[PDB]
Amino acid sequence: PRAKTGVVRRRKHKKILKLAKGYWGLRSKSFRKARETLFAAGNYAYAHRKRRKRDFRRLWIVRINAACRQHGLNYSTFIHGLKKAGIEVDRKNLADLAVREPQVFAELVERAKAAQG
Amino acid sequence: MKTYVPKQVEPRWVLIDAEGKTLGRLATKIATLLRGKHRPDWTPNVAMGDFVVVVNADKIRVTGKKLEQKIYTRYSGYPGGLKKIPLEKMLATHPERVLEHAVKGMLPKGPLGRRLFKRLKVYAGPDHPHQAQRPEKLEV
Amino acid sequence: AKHPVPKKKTSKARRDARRSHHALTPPILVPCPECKAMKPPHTVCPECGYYAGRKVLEV
Amino acid sequence: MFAIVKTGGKQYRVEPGLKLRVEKLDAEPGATVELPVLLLGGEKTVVGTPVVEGASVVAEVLGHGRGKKILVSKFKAKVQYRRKKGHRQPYTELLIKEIRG
Amino acid sequence: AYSGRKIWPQKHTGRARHGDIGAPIFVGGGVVFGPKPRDYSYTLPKKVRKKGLAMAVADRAREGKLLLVEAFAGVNGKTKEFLAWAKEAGLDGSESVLLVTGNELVRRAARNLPWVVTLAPEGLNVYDIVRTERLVMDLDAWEVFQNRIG
Amino acid sequence: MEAKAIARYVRISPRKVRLVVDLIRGKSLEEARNILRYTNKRGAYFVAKVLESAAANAVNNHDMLEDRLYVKAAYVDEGPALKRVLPRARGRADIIKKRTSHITVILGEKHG
RNA sequence: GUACCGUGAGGGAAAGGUGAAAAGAACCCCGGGAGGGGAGUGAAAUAGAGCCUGAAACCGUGGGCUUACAAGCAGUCACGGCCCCGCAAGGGGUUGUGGCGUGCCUAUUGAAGCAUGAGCCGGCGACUCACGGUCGUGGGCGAGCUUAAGCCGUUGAGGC
RNA sequence: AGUGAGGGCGCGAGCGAUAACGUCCGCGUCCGAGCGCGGGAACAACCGAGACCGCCAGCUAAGGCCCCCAAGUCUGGGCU
RNA sequence: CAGGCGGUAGGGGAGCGUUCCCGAUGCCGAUGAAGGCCGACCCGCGAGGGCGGCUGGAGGUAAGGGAAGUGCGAAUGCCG
Ligand SMILES: [Mg+2]
Ligand SMILES: [Mg+2]
Ligand SMILES: [Mg+2]
Ligand SMILES: [Mg+2]
Ligand SMILES: [Mg+2]
Ligand SMILES: [Mg+2]
Ligand SMILES: [Mg+2]
Ligand SMILES: [Mg+2]
Ligand SMILES: [Mg+2]
Ligand SMILES: [Mg+2]
Ligand SMILES: [Mg+2]
Ligand SMILES: [Mg+2]
Ligand SMILES: [Mg+2]
Ligand SMILES: [Mg+2]
Ligand SMILES: [Mg+2]
Ligand SMILES: [Mg+2]
Ligand SMILES: [Mg+2]
Ligand SMILES: [Mg+2]
Ligand SMILES: [Mg+2]
Ligand SMILES: [Mg+2]
Ligand SMILES: [Mg+2]
Ligand SMILES: [Mg+2]
Ligand SMILES: [Mg+2]
Ligand SMILES: [Mg+2]
Ligand SMILES: [Mg+2]
Ligand SMILES: [Mg+2]
Ligand SMILES: [Mg+2]
Ligand SMILES: [Mg+2]
Ligand SMILES: [Mg+2]
Ligand SMILES: [Mg+2]
Ligand SMILES: [Mg+2]
Ligand SMILES: [Mg+2]
Ligand SMILES: [Mg+2]
Ligand SMILES: [Mg+2]
Ligand SMILES: [Mg+2]
Ligand SMILES: [Mg+2]
Ligand SMILES: [Mg+2]
Ligand SMILES: [Mg+2]
Ligand SMILES: [Mg+2]
Ligand SMILES: [Mg+2]
Ligand SMILES: [Mg+2]
Ligand SMILES: [Mg+2]
Ligand SMILES: [Mg+2]
Ligand SMILES: [Mg+2]
Ligand SMILES: [Mg+2]
Ligand SMILES: [Mg+2]
Ligand SMILES: [Mg+2]
Ligand SMILES: [Mg+2]
Ligand SMILES: [Mg+2]
Ligand SMILES: [Mg+2]
Ligand SMILES: [Mg+2]
Ligand SMILES: [Mg+2]
Ligand SMILES: [Mg+2]
Ligand SMILES: [Mg+2]
Ligand SMILES: [Mg+2]
Ligand SMILES: [Mg+2]
Ligand SMILES: [Mg+2]
Ligand SMILES: [Mg+2]
Ligand SMILES: [Mg+2]
Ligand SMILES: [Mg+2]
Ligand SMILES: [Mg+2]
Ligand SMILES: [Zn+2]
Repeated sequence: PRAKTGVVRRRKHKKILKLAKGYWGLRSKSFRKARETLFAAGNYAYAHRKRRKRDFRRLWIVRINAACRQHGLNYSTFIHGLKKAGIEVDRKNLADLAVREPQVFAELVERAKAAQG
Repeated sequence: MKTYVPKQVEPRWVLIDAEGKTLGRLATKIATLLRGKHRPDWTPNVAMGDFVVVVNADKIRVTGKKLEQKIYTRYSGYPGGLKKIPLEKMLATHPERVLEHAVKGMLPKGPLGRRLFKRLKVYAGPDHPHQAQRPEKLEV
Repeated sequence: AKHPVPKKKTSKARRDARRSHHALTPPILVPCPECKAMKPPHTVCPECGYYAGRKVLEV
Repeated sequence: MFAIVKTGGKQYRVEPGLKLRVEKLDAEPGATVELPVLLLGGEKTVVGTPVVEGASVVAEVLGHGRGKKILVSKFKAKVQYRRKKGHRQPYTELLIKEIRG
Repeated sequence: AYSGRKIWPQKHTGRARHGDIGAPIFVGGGVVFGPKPRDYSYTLPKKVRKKGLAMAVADRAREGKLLLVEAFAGVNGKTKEFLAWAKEAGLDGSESVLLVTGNELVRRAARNLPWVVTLAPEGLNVYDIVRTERLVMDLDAWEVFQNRIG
Repeated sequence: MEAKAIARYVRISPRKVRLVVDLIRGKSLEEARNILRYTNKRGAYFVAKVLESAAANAVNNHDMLEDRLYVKAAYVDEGPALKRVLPRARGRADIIKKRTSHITVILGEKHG
């Protein structure tokens, strides 16, 4: 009994061309090019899912330092005030308040200001 | 939840006088106002920064013997086309170029970065051509 | 010579791109005065055979 | 008038009647649970050390449920190594009901 | 059914190298480990086969589906005859039936029936047995059965 | 509502005819009649005869009115080419591809 | 064993499918014809004979997003605009700017590599089988286990 | 089963020129197979550190905290 | 509940899909079989499998087992 190749391959290639929609030139038309391109994406994402984390981390910290610089002091002290004072609001919701709730932030500046000494 | 995005901003126009300030160290913070990192909502994908106008540029300071000995280099594209003119010569003749050429180097490269440079407006000496813009003098 | 040879298949874009001025341009037409029908300027009209008032070629 | 709560090992700013999703919980799709407050403010301005003692937040666990699967690949070159994990993240979806501070 | 020639030289062709066209790399080439004929048979041990035959049968009486019979009433080489003998023995053919008898005239009749498999006794075996529910049998066959065991 | 006509298998290279068609695509029926009357290309012939057969259809078959007609759409599909052989130097042959085209033209009415 | 190739011995292809039925499209329209448009046949004519299904590469036409101070393994992550599906929440397409980013294969101490193979697509393509070894394992019987060729019977029935 | 071309670095020797991204052994490491991740501008083998998946959460490691680039134009004393 | 889970040569394991046989005098099927094209839905870690719309026009084959010409991107592979 000869198991003629049949539908398998054409189907299998098809599911890749699917994943490769939106790719430039042959990378969206050639199986052998999707696989290549797709290999890359699969690593690029997992690299950037792991990275995206420490992206915002920085974007926050910028938005924060930009705020303490308004109330005289810097980020690197502003934190150590929070760390002393026992406050554990995350940098996310720090920069949150920074834009949305200036006066709340300013209050936070003061505890940590005080708490340093 | 998701991080706040700056909806859209009116620009902020500064007035900084260069006179008697070290070249780099002035450029260092002109950058950050260009870049706009100073504002607590800043976003690296869009052009919200501060339109900085600089005055008495030609009357800037610099340390060491750098006036003579620090040389600017630029290359034409032709053989021997490396042109090399000293700092002395530069602010002597095209004054404003000094501060600019120094800020462009502290600005990020490519699109937005280059876009930011176009907001920096520098004039050597006494004053500037747009009091109409109403530019707040910052003393830093 | 040592037989210059293209080193990479042209992208479809770069192909289609080069062709950007291949676009044909339409013929210059005036209307023949004597018949009001279309003819190429500065030429004797193919239809009436008049040109510059007089009747040049009989059709 | 909000509160900074903690759950799932992540801090969230919540207001009453808020639609939001948290890291999965063991509670009933339909019941309720109290979230701790780390900082309350709006008309008030309370700061936790690290958490404010009295402040608590009611939450109707509106429904559990599973996320949207992501194919996560792995590829090492010139070695023949490729790996496909399909992963969808579990999540409980809360309705912020009210604050108590 | 080709030839031997090396279709084109080993070198400087600029084409890839080959030999004859018969090579399985070609279309129309030979098949690489393509099936030849075989004998799939073996000698499943005599003890086992005997032991199976028992268990098969025993399993029917364990379900209570074995039925010994001696009498084949009207049954006489017409289907109707058997078709009514079946009637009068819980064999309306709801369940499928292995029929095992010595005589031909009965299997003759039951033959064309679409829920009956007939069989000489001496050919009673385990595939045809497991294949059906109710297993009906000659007294003269049952003789051979318990004697083809033992 | 519209009428079309198609010249299948016209033995001329599609690439060459498309240049022609592109001249008329969108134009008024009588702009075409003149655009092709004086265009300097082989394909003008083959384009025209489609145009003229198409329009003739549109009136004589689909109610329509000649002075209302314009080319709503046109396009040259490529069709089976004739492969032939060209003896090159040193014993090499090459495969010349005498190509063909399917020329479609489509007009419609426009009531002003 | 044809076309075709070789003086010759000899080599040696490709090429199947309308429909239930030709009912294989009268007649009109443009056209030199080809071919198309109507009409007509059919259950269906993108079943119209270059005929079943009709994938891919490849080539067109229309639509939407997009692009002419940006630089590049073409992706990815984020934001934002315009477009489409959703009352909403949501999604799908696109991609302006920002973060980051050295193709696949093989061979290698080491490759993005200026080492190797690949134009692209489809299809064909490479660890088998027979005997006999040797472990392992699922069973049968166990100081015993087992039959070979054959003979008898069956037409997929076994027994001897 | 595979392996029986190893490579670099540290250290201990020979050979070499107290030459070589050299070579040949001994100990160890790392690469190989960790060309996954952070430093090191970039860069297998130097420093940090052994990637099951997810997170717009947190402490650090090497290295860093003028700006491109996250975080001190921090602090005190001294030299150039 | 605690702990392990980078990995080439390579050892082991568990599965998926193709062709065919028993299951089949059965069952699905013009109220549409196989295949083709879509899909943001469903299930699965994955290979896959369902579902739904379009096409297509006559075949297909369960649970459970069995046997193999069984899965291609590379061979300056072969054919088109
Ligand atoms: Mg903290
Ligand atoms: Mg603010
Ligand atoms: Mg000084
Ligand atoms: Mg001097
Ligand atoms: Mg003035
Ligand atoms: Mg003045
Ligand atoms: Mg003035
Ligand atoms: Mg006239
Ligand atoms: Mg309470
Ligand atoms: Mg022969
Ligand atoms: Mg025996
Ligand atoms: Mg006995
Ligand atoms: Mg002409
Ligand atoms: Mg009318
Ligand atoms: Mg007219
Ligand atoms: Mg010639
Ligand atoms: Mg060619
Ligand atoms: Mg060619
Ligand atoms: Mg006529
Ligand atoms: Mg005619
Ligand atoms: Mg016709
Ligand atoms: Mg009809
Ligand atoms: Mg139809
Ligand atoms: Mg139909
Ligand atoms: Mg046709
Ligand atoms: Mg034909
Ligand atoms: Mg065809
Ligand atoms: Mg076709
Ligand atoms: Mg098609
Ligand atoms: Mg423009
Ligand atoms: Mg770019
Ligand atoms: Mg660029
Ligand atoms: Mg719409
Ligand atoms: Mg809808
Ligand atoms: Mg919307
Ligand atoms: Mg979107
Ligand atoms: Mg894009
Ligand atoms: Mg988007
Ligand atoms: Mg980008
Ligand atoms: Mg025993
Ligand atoms: Mg014995
Ligand atoms: Mg034999
Ligand atoms: Mg029989
Ligand atoms: Mg050796
Ligand atoms: Mg190796
Ligand atoms: Mg490596
Ligand atoms: Mg590298
Ligand atoms: Mg590194
Ligand atoms: Mg490394
Ligand atoms: Mg600073
Ligand atoms: Mg001293
Ligand atoms: Mg059958
Ligand atoms: Mg059947
Ligand atoms: Mg019907
Ligand atoms: Mg249908
Ligand atoms: Mg199907
Ligand atoms: Mg199935
Ligand atoms: Mg089902
Ligand atoms: Mg369906
Ligand atoms: Mg099965
Ligand atoms: Mg070929
Ligand atoms: Zn005239």
